[PDB]
Order: sequence, then structure tokens, then C-alpha cells
Amino acid sequence: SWEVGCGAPVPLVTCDEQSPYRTITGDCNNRRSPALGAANRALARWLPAEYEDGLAVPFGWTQRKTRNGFRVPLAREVSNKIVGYLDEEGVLDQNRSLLFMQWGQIVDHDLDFAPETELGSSEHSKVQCEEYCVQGDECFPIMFPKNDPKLKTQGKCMPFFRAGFVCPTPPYQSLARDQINAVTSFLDASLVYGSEPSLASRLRNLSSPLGLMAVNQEAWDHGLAYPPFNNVKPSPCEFINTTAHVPCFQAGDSRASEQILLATVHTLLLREHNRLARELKRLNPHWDGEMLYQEARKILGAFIQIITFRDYLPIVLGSEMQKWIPPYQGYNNSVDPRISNVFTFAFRFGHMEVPSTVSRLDENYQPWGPEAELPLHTLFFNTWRIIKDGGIDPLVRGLLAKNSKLMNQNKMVTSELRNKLFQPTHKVHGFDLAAINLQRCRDHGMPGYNSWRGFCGLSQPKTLKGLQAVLKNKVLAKKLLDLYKTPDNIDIWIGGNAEPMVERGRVGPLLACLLGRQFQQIRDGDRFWWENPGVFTEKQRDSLQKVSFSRLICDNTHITKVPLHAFQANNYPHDFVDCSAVDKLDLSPWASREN
Ligand code: HEM
Ligand SMILES: *[C@@H]1O[C@H](CO)[C@@H](O[C@@H]2O[C@H](CO)[C@@H](O)[C@H](O)[C@H]2NC(C)=O)[C@H](O)[C@H]1NC(C)=O
Ligand SMILES: *[C@@H]1O[C@H](CO)[C@@H](O[C@@H]2O[C@H](CO)[C@@H](O)[C@H](O)[C@H]2NC(C)=O)[C@H](O)[C@H]1NC(C)=O
Ligand SMILES: *[C@@H]1O[C@H](CO)[C@@H](O)[C@H](O)[C@H]1NC(C)=O
Ligand SMILES: *[C@@H]1O[C@H](CO)[C@@H](O)[C@H](O)[C@H]1NC(C)=O
Ligand SMILES: NC(=O)c1cnccn1
Ligand SMILES: NC(=O)c1cnccn1
Ligand SMILES: [Ca+2]
Ligand SMILES: [Zn+2]
Repeated sequence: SWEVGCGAPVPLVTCDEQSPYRTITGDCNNRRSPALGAANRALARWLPAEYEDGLAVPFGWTQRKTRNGFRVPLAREVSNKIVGYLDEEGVLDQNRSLLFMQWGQIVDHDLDFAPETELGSSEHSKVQCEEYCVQGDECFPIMFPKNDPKLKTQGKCMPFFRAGFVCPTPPYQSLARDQINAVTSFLDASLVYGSEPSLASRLRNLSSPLGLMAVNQEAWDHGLAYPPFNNVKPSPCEFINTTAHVPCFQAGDSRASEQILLATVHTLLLREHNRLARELKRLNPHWDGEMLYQEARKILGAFIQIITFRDYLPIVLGSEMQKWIPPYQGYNNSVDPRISNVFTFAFRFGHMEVPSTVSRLDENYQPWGPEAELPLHTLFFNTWRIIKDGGIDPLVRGLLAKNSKLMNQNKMVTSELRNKLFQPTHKVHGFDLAAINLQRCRDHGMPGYNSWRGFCGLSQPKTLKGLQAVLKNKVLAKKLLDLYKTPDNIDIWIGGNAEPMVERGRVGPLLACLLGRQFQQIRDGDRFWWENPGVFTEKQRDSLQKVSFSRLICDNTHITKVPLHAFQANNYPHDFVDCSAVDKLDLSPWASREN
């Protein structure tokens, strides 16, 4: 097949072609095909899309239309029967800090975003979907099954709107609908700087030639910076607290304030850029603002890349790490660096790592105040708890000293997310992320579980007994075929997450393959990979070699006590050292001599 380049893409892109820095949009990374990995293009299709009409209509759209002879089960019913659980006791990951979960969200937000279609500014279908749960066009409501408690308290459905797609916004009819990735596929700190020129500029402080990112002028964190407020209304952060009237933050990625710990991590990264830009000024007084910004940006990008590939991915992929992401061999322009559609669901393994509560901890890493621990749901789009309740330091301590939730075949997604999710423009803490995920899978025309099993060279269970063996769980496999009459129909998100975890990892074989291939690609096909010869000097690379999330915390908060290995489960005071013991980023090799 179909047009090799479908329209509706801004075409005003010229490549500098010698520029030592990334573009904001990701264009110009690949010299032979400059659009590859650029934001606001179609997600890559590793396999042909599968829609009930072969083109755009999701499986589950037409009641009579089956998938492989069987009706697909309601997303909310799969959620109720499989994904939910009551007892939060014993669910915590004994050897992963809460930061392990949080870094996952960060890296996802750097890589992909498929926003809901708009097409209704004065839109009343925004209410026709909300109010009356009537399916049509981009309204694809998540209907409650019979016996669902939400049917008694929340009406007939949860509203759900189909993801935006390429070229025209209005549906096309000859080639399979392609969803948009609104951010750059390259791991390049686009969640900090934006993926659009329009946003990247607003985020910058262009009042002073210091190459700084703009900061909050209203509020301060004991002399430390907050991100600026997004002053546009209606704002969901103001909504969740009428009295507080504290807006969401404004970051390079719009999702930054979805939960307090994500906002917290965005705060750390913004602080890091300004910290870096200041040092780069001392070393190079002659560098103008643009050079400073670009050079600090480039450093942070390297930081994110190294933390992700050196510290994070090995403890996600475990034994599969080396199988899918071998040691680096240089840049390869034949590699497609685009995030695939399926990856955006594969990376949602993180949803089962999120615990039910968030804690604030004082300087002895003990409960900060009388309500130190809070239910996760009271922290969706919550910025006031940061500004009016002790800044980000007590939250960072929690990130270090508390555990991620462990994925559990019996206890998949906490009810803080599965029953009490809050969504913007929507008013209640009554949504289901798991149901959303499944509905979204179908929205995006995902091939089924077995198609992806085949993709990864894995066996394709056809019977209850084959599925029991694959999952090593009789009860779970029974529930899955009871709902999906065949493992061919099992939505990839639940299928992949249902598999037991690989040795030393936190995902199954199917996911490790989908994640592994993707991360291998975003590295190998990134012309500005930090370790690609020429991007940095060798001396610079030696300096970057010693970055640590521990150091990031020390440099950018008033925390003085940190663990060496921030992602493993660390207990205070034993596993914690003084910041003085922690390697620092030696910026001296960035000194640029004139004469
Ligand atoms: C409390 C923490 C989290 C919350 C509240 C949250 C919430 C959400 C919501 C509401 C969506 C949009 C779903 C849709 O409309 O289709 C989403 C998408 C997503 N989530 Fe999370 N999430 C959290 C943590 C994580 C983590 C830890 C990871 C990975 C480690 C992750 C990975 C993803 C990915 C890949 C998407 C799709 C992004 C895209 O559009 O490409 N999330 N999440
Ligand atoms: C943009 O940068 C300028 C210059 O750093 C900021 O203005 C200064 O603000 C500081 C607070 O850090 C005040 O104490 C001074 O009056 C200013 N200092 C100097 C040396 O001029 C300004 O706040 C920044 N604007 C934004 C939106 O971040
Ligand atoms: C919304 O935010 C306000 C403002 O911080 C919260 O009010 C604080 O809560 C307790 C009283 O219950 C006190 O410790 C603070 O001094 C209060 N401040 C003010 C100005 O009242 C309030 O609890 C929040 N409400 C919700 C629903 O989140
Ligand atoms: C805890 O995790 C790290 C890897 O993050 C590993 O080196 C260590 O052996 C783990 N401990 C156990 C008991 O599995
Ligand atoms: C470069 O990428 C192509 C396409 O993915 C791959 O087939 C090839 O083996 C890679 N080159 C090297 C030297 O690994
Ligand atoms: N973690 C996420 O991918 C996410 C968080 N908040 C809104 C949308 N997506
Ligand atoms: N889906 C979300 O939770 C979200 C949060 N903030 C901006 C946009 N989307
Ligand atoms: Ca990116
Ligand atoms: Zn302080």
C-alpha cells in the first residue's frame, strides 16, 4: 503493499546532515531513510494487523463476528476473572526496589505514545460515549459483564476511545489501520525535552543564555526546582483536589503527572539537565545557551541509555538478555529503530509490578508523618502531595526502600489500577487499566497469543493441556480457555504476562523475545547511540561509564544516603552508603579548549 509513504505527516523537515545533535522529532537519525524512528508516524508492524474486517474494526466490535469461530470475551470479564485479586499480603517483589517499576514507566514513555483520537473539540460524542455507552466510530466502550459490581454503581460501561491513526484521522478503507507513535522511537530523553519543536521550545528557558530548562516560579522544593505548571484547563491534577488547586506539571512528555512517582522521576531528570548545563558553563564560559542545552541534553540521553541497558534490562530479561541483546557492535543503518505496535503492549508488563501503596520516608528512612503510606489511587494526577506535602525527597526514599509488586499468576494487577484508575476528563476513580489494555490490544489489531508465540520460535498450545504445560498453571489455563475458547484468541497482553518468569528475569519467554528484539533494534539502529564511535570522545565515554541512579539522586536531591544498586531490594540502614562513597560524573573531558 500500500503506499510506501502515506500522507498527513508534517513534511517540513530538512536534515542538517552534519549536526552533532539529535533533532527533537527524531527525523534525520537514519540517513538513508530520515523518517525512521521519528515521532508522529505509524508504529511499526512486525506482523500484519488483525481486525475483524481485515482493515480497521477490532475483534469484539460486531457481536456476531467471531475470531476463529469463537466470540472474544469482554475485556472487563477477563479482568474480573483472571487479573484481579483481594489480598495484597505477600505480593511484593523480594528483590526489586520500587524504583525498578518506576524506571520501567520512564523508559516506555521515552519510547511510545499512541494518543486517543480527538476529532470533537466541541465534541458531544465525548458525552454520547460517556453517558450512553453507545458504540460508534471512535467510541469503543468497555461494557461490564453481568455480575460486575461496577454495573451496580457505575452504569453500563467504562468509556473508551480508539487510538489515533496515520494519514487521515477519519477512517481509511483500503489498507489496515495504523496507530500513531507520538514520541521518538530512539531512547533519547524525549520524555524530558519533548518530541515536537513546539513543545521543546516552550519547555526551555530562553530568558537566559544558560541552556536551562524552565522551572517552576510559583513553588520550590527547599531551594530545589519543580517542573513548571501546565497552566491549561481543565486540568485533572486540580480536579482531584478542588481546594488545593495545584495543576499538573509540564514535561517533555504529557503523561508526566499520571502518578506522583512518575512526576517525581521527571523532576529528578529536569534537575539533572539544569545541573549539567551549569557545570558545562563553568568548564566552558564561551558556550552559548544552545550549545549548553544541546550538550546537557546529549549527556542526559546517554545517562538514560546506560541505566536502561546496563542496569534495567538485564534484570528484566535475565537469562534471555544475552540471547536478544548481545554486546554492542556499533551502529547498523539497516536496522529498523521504530517501536513496533506489539511492543507498546509487551512493555505493559509493568502494570503487574505496581504495588497498592506509596510511602513517604523521613531522613532515617522511617514513616514521614502520620499518613506516610497512601493508597496508590489517591496519587493519580496528584501534584499537590509533592508541593504541599514535603517535596520529592520523601518519595525518592520510598522509591529506594520499598518494593515493586511481584508479578503473580494468581495476583496480576492491584485493584488500585484495576478498579480505581482515574482518567482525565473522566470524573471517577473507577476505571480498569487491565480492561483498557485488553480493549486497546483489539483497538490496535493485535495478532493473538499463538501468532506471537510463532513469531518468537515458541510452541503454540492448541488444547487446555498444552496451555497448562506452557503456563505451568492448571487453574489459570482453565480460566483462559474458559474465556477464550482457544489459545489462538488470547489477547497478547494477558497471554504474554500469564507465562512464568525466566531465570533471573521478571517476564516470560514470549515477552523477553518481544522486548529483547525491540531494545536490540532501538540500540543497534540509533545513529546517536552513546557508544557508537564518534558520538562521544573515548574519554567522555569513560566518564559516562560510571553514571548511577544513586549518583543522580545525590546530585539532585537532599538525600545523602543511597544504595549502590538502586534497582535491587535495598534496606536501610544496611544496604545504604553515604553519597561521598558514590562515583560522580566527571565532566572534565567536556572541557573544550579554544586556543
Ligand atoms: C502507577 C503506575 C502506572 C500507571 C498509573 C499507568 C497507567 C497507564 C495508562 C492509563 C495507560 C493508557 C492505557 C490505554 O489507554 O491504552 C498506560 C499505558 C502504557 N503503560 Fe502504564 N501505568 C503505570 C506503570 C507502567 C509501567 C511500570 C510500565 C512499564 C514498565 C508501563 C507501560 C506502559 C506502556 C508501554 C503503555 C502504552 C503506551 C503507549 O501509548 O505506547 N506502565 N499506562
Ligand atoms: C530563566 O533563567 C533566569 C536566569 O537564571 C532566571 O532568573 C534568575 O532567577 C533567579 C532564581 O534562580 C533569581 O534569584 C535571579 O533574580 C535571576 N538570576 C539571574 C542571574 O539573572 C529565571 O527565573 C529563569 N526562568 C524560568 C522560567 O525558569
Ligand atoms: C487537598 O489538598 C489540601 C491542601 O493541602 C489538603 O488539606 C490538607 O490536609 C490536612 C487536613 O486534613 C492538613 O494537614 C493540611 O494543612 C491541609 N491543608 C489545607 C489548606 O487544608 C486536603 O487534605 C486535600 N484533599 C484531598 C481530597 O486530597
Ligand atoms: C538480587 O538481584 C540481583 C540482580 O539484580 C542479583 O545479583 C542477586 O543475586 C539477587 N539475589 C537473589 C537472592 O536472587
Ligand atoms: C545489520 O542489520 C541487518 C538488518 O537487521 C542485519 O541483517 C545485519 O546482520 C546487521 N549487520 C551486522 C554486522 O550485524
Ligand atoms: N505508564 C504509562 O505508560 C502511562 C502512564 N500514564 C498515562 C499513560 N500511560
Ligand atoms: N492516560 C493517562 O493516565 C494520562 C495522564 N496524563 C496525560 C495523558 N494521559
Ligand atoms: Ca524517545
Ligand atoms: Zn531540603
